[PDB]
Amino acid sequence: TDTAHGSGIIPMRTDLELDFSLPSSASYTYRRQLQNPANEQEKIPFHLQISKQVIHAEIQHLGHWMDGTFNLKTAFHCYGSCEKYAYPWQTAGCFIEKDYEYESGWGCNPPDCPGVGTGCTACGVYLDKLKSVGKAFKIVSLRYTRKACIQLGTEQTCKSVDSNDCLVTTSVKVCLIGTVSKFQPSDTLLFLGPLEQGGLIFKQWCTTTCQFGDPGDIMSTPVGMKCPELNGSFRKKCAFATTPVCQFDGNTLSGYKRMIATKDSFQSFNVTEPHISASSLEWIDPDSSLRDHINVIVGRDLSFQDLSETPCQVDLATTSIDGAWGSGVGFNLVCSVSLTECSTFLTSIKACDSAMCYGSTTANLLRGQNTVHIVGKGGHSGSKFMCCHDTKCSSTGLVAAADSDKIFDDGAPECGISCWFT
Amino acid sequence: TDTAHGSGIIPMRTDLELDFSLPSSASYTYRRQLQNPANEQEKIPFHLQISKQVIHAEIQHLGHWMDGTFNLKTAFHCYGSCEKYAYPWQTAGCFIEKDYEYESGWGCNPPDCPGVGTGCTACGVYLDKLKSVGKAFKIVSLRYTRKACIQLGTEQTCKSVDSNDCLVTTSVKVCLIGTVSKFQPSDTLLFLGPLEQGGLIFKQWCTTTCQFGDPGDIMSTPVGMKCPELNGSFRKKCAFATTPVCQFDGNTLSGYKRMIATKDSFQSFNVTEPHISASSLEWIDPDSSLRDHINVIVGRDLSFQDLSETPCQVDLATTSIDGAWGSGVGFNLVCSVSLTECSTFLTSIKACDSAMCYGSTTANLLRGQNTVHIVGKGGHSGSKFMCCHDTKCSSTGLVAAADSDKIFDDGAPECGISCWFT
Amino acid sequence: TGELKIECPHTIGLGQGLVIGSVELPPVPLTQVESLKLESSCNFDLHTSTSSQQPFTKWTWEMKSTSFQTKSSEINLRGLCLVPPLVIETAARTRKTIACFDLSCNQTACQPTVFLIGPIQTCITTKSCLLGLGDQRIQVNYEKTYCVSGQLVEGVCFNPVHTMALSYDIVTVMVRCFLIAKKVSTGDSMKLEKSFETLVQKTSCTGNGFQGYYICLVGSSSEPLYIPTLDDYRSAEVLSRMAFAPHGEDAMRIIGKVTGKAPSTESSDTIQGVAFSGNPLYTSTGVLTAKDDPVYIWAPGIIMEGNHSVCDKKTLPLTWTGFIPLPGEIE
Amino acid sequence: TGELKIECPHTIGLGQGLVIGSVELPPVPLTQVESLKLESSCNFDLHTSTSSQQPFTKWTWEMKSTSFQTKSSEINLRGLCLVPPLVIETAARTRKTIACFDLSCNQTACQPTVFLIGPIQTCITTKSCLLGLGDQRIQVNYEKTYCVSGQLVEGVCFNPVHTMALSYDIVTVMVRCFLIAKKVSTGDSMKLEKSFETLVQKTSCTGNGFQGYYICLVGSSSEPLYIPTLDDYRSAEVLSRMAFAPHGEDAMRIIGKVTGKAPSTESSDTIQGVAFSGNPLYTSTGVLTAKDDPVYIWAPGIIMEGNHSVCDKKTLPLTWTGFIPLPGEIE
Ligand SMILES: *[C@@H]1O[C@H](CO)[C@@H](O[C@@H]2O[C@H](CO)[C@@H](O[C@@H]3O[C@H](CO)[C@@H](O)[C@H](O[C@H]4O[C@H](CO)[C@@H](O)[C@H](O)[C@@H]4O)[C@@H]3O)[C@H](O)[C@H]2NC(C)=O)[C@H](O)[C@H]1NC(C)=O
Ligand SMILES: *[C@@H]1O[C@H](CO)[C@@H](O[C@@H]2O[C@H](CO)[C@@H](O[C@@H]3O[C@H](CO)[C@@H](O)[C@H](O[C@H]4O[C@H](CO)[C@@H](O)[C@H](O)[C@@H]4O)[C@@H]3O)[C@H](O)[C@H]2NC(C)=O)[C@H](O)[C@H]1NC(C)=O
Ligand SMILES: *[C@@H]1O[C@H](CO)[C@@H](O[C@@H]2O[C@H](CO)[C@@H](O)[C@H](O)[C@H]2NC(C)=O)[C@H](O)[C@H]1NC(C)=O
Ligand SMILES: *[C@@H]1O[C@H](CO)[C@@H](O[C@@H]2O[C@H](CO)[C@@H](O)[C@H](O)[C@H]2NC(C)=O)[C@H](O)[C@H]1NC(C)=O
Ligand SMILES: *[C@@H]1O[C@H](CO)[C@@H](O)[C@H](O)[C@H]1NC(C)=O
Ligand SMILES: *[C@@H]1O[C@H](CO)[C@@H](O)[C@H](O)[C@H]1NC(C)=O
Repeated sequence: TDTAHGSGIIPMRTDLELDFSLPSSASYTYRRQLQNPANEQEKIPFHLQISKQVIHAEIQHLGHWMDGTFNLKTAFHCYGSCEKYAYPWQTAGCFIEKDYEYESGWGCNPPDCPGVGTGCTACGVYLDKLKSVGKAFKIVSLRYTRKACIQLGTEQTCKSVDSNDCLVTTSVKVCLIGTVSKFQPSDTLLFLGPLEQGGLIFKQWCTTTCQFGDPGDIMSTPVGMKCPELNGSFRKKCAFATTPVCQFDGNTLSGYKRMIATKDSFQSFNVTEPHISASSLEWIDPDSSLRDHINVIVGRDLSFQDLSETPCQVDLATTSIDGAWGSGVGFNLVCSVSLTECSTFLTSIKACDSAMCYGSTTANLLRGQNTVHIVGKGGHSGSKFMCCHDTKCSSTGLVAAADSDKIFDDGAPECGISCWFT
Repeated sequence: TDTAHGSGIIPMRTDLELDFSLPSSASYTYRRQLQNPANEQEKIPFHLQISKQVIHAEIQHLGHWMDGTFNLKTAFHCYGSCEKYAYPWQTAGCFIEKDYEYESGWGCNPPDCPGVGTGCTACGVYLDKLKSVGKAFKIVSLRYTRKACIQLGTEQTCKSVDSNDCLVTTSVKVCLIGTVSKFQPSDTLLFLGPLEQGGLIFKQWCTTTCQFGDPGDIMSTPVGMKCPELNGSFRKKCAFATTPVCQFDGNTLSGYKRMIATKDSFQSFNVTEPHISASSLEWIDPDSSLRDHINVIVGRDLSFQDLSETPCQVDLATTSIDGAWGSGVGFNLVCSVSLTECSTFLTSIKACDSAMCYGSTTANLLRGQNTVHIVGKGGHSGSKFMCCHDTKCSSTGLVAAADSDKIFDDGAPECGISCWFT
Repeated sequence: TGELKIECPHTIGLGQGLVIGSVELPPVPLTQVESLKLESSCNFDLHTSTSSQQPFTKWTWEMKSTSFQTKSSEINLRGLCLVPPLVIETAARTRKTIACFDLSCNQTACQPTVFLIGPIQTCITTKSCLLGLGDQRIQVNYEKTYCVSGQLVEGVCFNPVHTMALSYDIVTVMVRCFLIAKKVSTGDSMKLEKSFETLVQKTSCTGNGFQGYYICLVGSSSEPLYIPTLDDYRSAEVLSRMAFAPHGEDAMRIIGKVTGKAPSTESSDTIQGVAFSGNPLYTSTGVLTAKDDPVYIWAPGIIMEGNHSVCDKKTLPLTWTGFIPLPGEIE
Repeated sequence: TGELKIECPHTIGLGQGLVIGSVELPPVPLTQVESLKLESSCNFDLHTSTSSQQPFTKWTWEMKSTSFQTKSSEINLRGLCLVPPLVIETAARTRKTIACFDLSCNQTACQPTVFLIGPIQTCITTKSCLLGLGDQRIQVNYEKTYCVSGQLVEGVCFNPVHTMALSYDIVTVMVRCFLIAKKVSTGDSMKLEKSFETLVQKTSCTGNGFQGYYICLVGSSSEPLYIPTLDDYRSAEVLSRMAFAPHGEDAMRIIGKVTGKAPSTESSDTIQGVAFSGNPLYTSTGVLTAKDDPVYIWAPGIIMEGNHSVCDKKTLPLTWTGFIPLPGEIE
């Protein structure tokens, strides 16, 4: 018992060229039936399956981003020089010292030390509580790959198409030419927590002249610590008959603190299925912010005679149902697809009713029995859902009671207004 | 004196994305005027210039293709063995010998030598008149590059965009993603004469099992000669009381002869501006049989304030004309373009009249006077041709009496039927 | 009233953890320091060790007209954080609470820092209670944690790695450590300053014989961590941070180098440091590294020498507060 | 009537070029070979050298019952291509035409190959004319070339490189060469077979004393090319093709090895070769390489030894026809 739920029939009078713009986290399923222009009853299946985008980024390990606390201390001496004694800030992890050597007058002098031009006033800015807050990587190069499978008549061919490669067969050619990317080289990816949580994108990550407060000021490189300088100047505040204290009118908040303050002003990104090594970082972008340009061309010299002997026979039967026919609940259909006269055959099964088809599922069937699950949403009260191939469907169906990041394009003519609100 | 011959004005409410499919031997010129959505009178020029396609093919030098003549000789001996004496064919360049050692009966024996099982009949197939007919190269890898220049407001940026690279600026991004190619790896390019004359494409170029008649049978490799075997078998034709002659029922014509016979059954190609080295072969395909997919995107955060201070002023004046206004003869116009307040500015001048514009010429002007030639075809009897920028044109024009592999796209509204046959 | 906050976990778990909190109080005059007694109204079992009399060499400086006169004498203090061996290590089992203070002093005034350590069961028995020190009242507040599996660290809920093998997120946590005097009869296993010297020295120091160790608590609650535990990554981290910040991690005016006799009965100088004035910043208590038998020092207005690269006249602090990065999971 | 085609260039040009053509005629019986005289009705100035009497050793084989009997004797031939030194080299200046034949023979019959060489001016004076040889008439046809700058080679118009320095298309052209006997008093500059031996030998041959050289014409017209000219790429090419195809480049039945005495007055064998029957294929004339003074051989039914790798009993052919690749431009 078959029903008119076939695929788009395309006569091969001329070559079949196609251009695609695949989103980042999207898998395409384009299938038609190429018709011999010399015989209306000679048709061969053509299936095109393209996977998601795999982003391969050769990166440079920048290290760990450290967060510290600002501290300032002052050290006064009556006689000697500033380069004679030691100070507790000189032994810290990061420290910057500005000393007023031989600048002991009398207005800044304490009640002790009745001398002029003989003392020393050293000021030390150091950072404590250094703790790692995230990991930083720098993009060196980018590479985008997609896995494509074709099914023409009885032939099946698969390949991982790169930017400098194409899946070329005797009749079909699939090329990957362009890629619009959110990421580009010389960018800095910062992961605050683990990888799966995503991260942020920084462009002006300081490398040579880092200051306290800039993104990347304090870094825990594998060679050692890399401390920045300060954004400000020193000054000596003093009163009469008091020890001269040291002031610093500059930036006090660290780079991580300012980043948390204005985190909304930076670019965010997510990752899925991450794989990081000592040289690369592979992941799939789920935000669908990248587009790949794919060119497919099928010549009209298909030789319909060679692709017609012993085609792939497919039988199916609906065996189980679970869910509801309401628009929003969804139902799950189980099909027992039996493939014969072919070792492997790439096609797709649809869950159809008397009128429409509310779901599809692409699967590479093996010679024998195959269990296929199909998800669907919609239907009416008396909708008897069945499993369906191109034209042939199951003998019986089942009835129910009371997105997925896949794209299906089979060229089937959808039902008009007669199937709306019935 | 200006006239409404402006470019396409595009309001920047949203981002400007574009997809291009450039032919092989084609240069594109896309220019518009991006308008500030907050001020109708704030417009900045946007120019996009893309050069022709440069095909870089890392090749393998196969050597020279040799052409020879088929020859067969026979040598008979009464006593001894076939591996005892020498033959004149053994010292040739290419030779294949099949001998009937110890097979001397009596029906094939001459009037002399009344013996049985003691003679020797050697047969030698050799090739003479070996002369080179062409050079062969084998494609190992392919690479396609295009040089792109952008002009946005007062900024100018150029780069050679590869397949793994993009011209990325603060507001414009140009990427090269896909390339539909007539050539693919493992192909054999054969040049009969010099490079500029073009060549042929061979797929089944014999490498391991070469036979006389196949493309690539006799090769003059730099290491030495590489001789093939023969497509046939030997036999001994003999009569009573006569010396046994040797026959060869096989292929006699050489590989070059058969290639000349069925030359029309092979793929041909042309080259322009060739550059060959010990490892590569660079050329531009003039047949326009390759297509490059380019993605251009301009963000709407153009900051029209920064790109408005001190724009590029351009003055022009028509100074010479030469040709006719007939549809087919053509005319050449000379313009004296004066660029001020900018060091370098990329734009294009058009040869327009009261109604239409019959030609254009893109040039990167320098600060000062610039002589620009513009070719045009068309016009009427009273057509006073003038030089024109976006809006401003020259003060006067000139009148005449009695393709180029460039593509121009400025978005200007062409004249309707009012300019046809007037 | 000061505030001593205790962060309470949701469960007791594996039994051997302690809670810890601490607060630095306002300055008291020096003359009052010798009278300071910790009082408690809390419903816990105070360990009596720390409130006994404990002999210190007091080392002080005065301006003179290098420009300094120093002097020293032996006095008895009480209530300081001189914890005997095993007391902290077995507190979870004994159900004893340790409450003691350290002193951060200039010439004229001291800020006591009160430390409270005790069993996690205290979190069941107690919401708040009071300690007194001289004329100051301290409100201890036991507060239940925002987190489900860990502790609130830098405004983030964190659980550190637990396995004994090698395998994560990284969070910086507070560590608080107490110096414990502990001798053995034979060998160098307890020569704590030798451990520092191997980490930060070029050449061989002759005589750094102090015998003891640090016992530390990590974050607001943990099991005790013994320093040094040679194959423990956290011990290594604490020791390295100690070696670079020997007075702990977190205006004071430096005057110059001073020396003195500890104990005061020594004929020559056995200690050095840096005299300062202004606001006390570091703790003013430690032990000489040179003597097997601990010589305890209280040096108000002097940062006693703690640089481990020096050979002579150096000290170890009685308490030490710093931060170490831990690998784990943020949740 | 045979046909001897001369391809005529559009211009004379630089003055020193010659035209050349050749044709192989049908078989004549051996007894008639000694009577053969070239006659000419052509309007050109025949050089008289080649029609004089020239002494050859005739070397022949017969079946016997290794299975061969060979014999030899001294006879005089006329009209063969034994060209004196300078005759071809200066023919453009002297305006002399050389017409002579070589012989390709089996035991019973010979095919003469007639060679005609002469000044390019003949192309102005002459459209066609007649040569006779015995009972055969030969039609010489002078035909103007399809090309503008070069010569019709393999159906293609070709012009070779002209510069003396090093710098193209590659075309294979015919070369025809004549052996010239020329002695010097002192040294090895004219020892032609030594040149072959350096190119194709492992070890040292003792006695290959023939003194002479080849003079060659390239294509249908060229200046004479002297072999060997040591630094000339074309000389190198001709010599290498000679070394691999010593009887020239282009059913015959091989019978076996034979030896003989040349001249016949020698007490032992001085020559070897391979006896054959059937259609004559190679020329049957040459010179012994062993003697300074040329010993000319005519060996009908025998391919005389020309393999340069052999040391003894070998020969050089009187004429040699082959092909070499030339660099140039196809147009
Ligand atoms: C050891 O450290 C202690 C504590 O850090 C320190 O003693 C304190 O010094 C400050 C300032 O030197 C004292 O502050 C005073 O507080 C009273 C309280 O009412 C104020 O009225 C005073 O104000 C006057 O003085 C200021 C002088 O600059 C003026 O700006 C102001 O307008 C007023 O005229 C005054 O600030 C504080 O009382 C003491 N604290 C104690 C506990 O005694 C001490 O100096 C350090 N010792 C050494 C030797 O460095
Ligand atoms: C030296 O070379 C010469 C020339 O290549 C060669 O002499 C020639 O031999 C052929 C065949 O052996 C002779 O051909 C004959 O021609 C006459 C002309 O009318 C024919 O009638 C003959 O035909 C009969 O013989 C054939 C035998 O197979 C039959 O097939 C046929 O039907 C006829 O019965 C015959 O073919 C030719 O005449 C001579 N040429 C000359 C110039 O004498 C000679 O054999 C070679 N010598 C040696 C020793 O090898
Ligand atoms: C810790 O002590 C050592 C040894 O006294 C100090 O090291 C010296 O420091 C000065 C200046 O930094 C150098 O010129 C010397 O060469 C160092 N000597 C040695 C032996 O290392 C070190 O500076 C002290 N650290 C402090 C005061 O923080
Ligand atoms: C030319 O002469 C040489 C020497 O007689 C021949 O070389 C010998 O050839 C045989 C078989 O090819 C080899 O086994 C010997 O080792 C060769 N000897 C030397 C010394 O090279 C050569 O074959 C002859 N060429 C012919 C008859 O064409
Ligand atoms: C990452 O995923 C979260 C999930 O809620 C989403 O809100 C966010 O927009 C995603 N990031 C981007 C850059 O789209
Ligand atoms: C090469 O150029 C010639 C010029 O006439 C043209 O006829 C030919 O078609 C070109 N080759 C190809 C492959 O288009």
